[PDB]
Amino acid sequence: KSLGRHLVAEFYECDREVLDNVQLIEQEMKQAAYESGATIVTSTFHRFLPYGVSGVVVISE
Amino acid sequence: KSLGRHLVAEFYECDREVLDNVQLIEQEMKQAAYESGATIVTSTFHRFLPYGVSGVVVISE
Amino acid sequence: XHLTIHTWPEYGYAAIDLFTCGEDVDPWKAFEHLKKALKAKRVHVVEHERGRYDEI
Amino acid sequence: XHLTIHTWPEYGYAAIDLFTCGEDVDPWKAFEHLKKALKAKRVHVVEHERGRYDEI
Ligand SMILES: C[SH](C)C[C@H]1O[C@@H](n2cnc3c(N)ncnc32)[C@H](O)[C@@H]1O
Ligand SMILES: C[SH](C)C[C@H]1O[C@@H](n2cnc3c(N)ncnc32)[C@H](O)[C@@H]1O
Repeated sequence: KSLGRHLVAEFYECDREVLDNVQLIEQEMKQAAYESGATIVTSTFHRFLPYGVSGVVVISE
Repeated sequence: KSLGRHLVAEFYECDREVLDNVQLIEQEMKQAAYESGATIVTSTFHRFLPYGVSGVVVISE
Repeated sequence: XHLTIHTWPEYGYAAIDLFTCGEDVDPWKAFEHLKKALKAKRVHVVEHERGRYDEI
Repeated sequence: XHLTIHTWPEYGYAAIDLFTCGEDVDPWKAFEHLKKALKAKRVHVVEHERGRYDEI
């Protein structure tokens, strides 16, 4: 019915140590992309200061 | 209110040449980031074949 | 965070996401610029509040 | 398309987006893997249809 499906999720009370780990988040995000059956094109992860992580995984059909 | 504001948008009947121009799209996305007042952290744009453009501008502050 | 775009030149359609943080950053300015740049004639926009203060 | 994540460790919060294209890709499988990794104990998810055929 649509070209794509999009989930907008709010995660609360997460493991604060995991949230501030740029390495772990990158691993889990990529593994998450594998689980979905998508093809990873590229990915970029940034570690904010003093805390915070941002990560994007560009995928394709 | 909230930590962030997120616009989920559907653009219809666009100029099809522009949508398939990866260089132009990157230029316009970076400008939009600039116009919103956001700082550009990283940028990555992919040109799909036979047609299509995917792009991401990680921002902050 | 992030500003993203995924286009489908075949259908003249673009999936745009404008996710900004803080009060001094306005995603609607980015929307205004992209609408003009892409020449979109019709749009549908849903605004979400990410990380609502009373939820966290 | 994209899978994105933005964390606020100071609040134990994370804004996640799972935008996939095609029948071969299930965004909920990604959601499940992340829910476990981040050890989230409370979640809210809204599913959007991007590029509805009856619109494009
Ligand atoms: C990952 S992000 C979207 C949010 C996390 O990054 C930290 N941070 C660091 N510098 C900035 C900034 N200039 N703008 C927004 N957030 C900032 C936040 O505190 C949060 O942990
Ligand atoms: C940018 S995308 C999400 C959509 C555009 O890319 C073209 N395309 C080409 N190959 C692929 C693929 N393997 N997965 C997803 N899209 C593909 C689409 O036709 C659309 O223009």
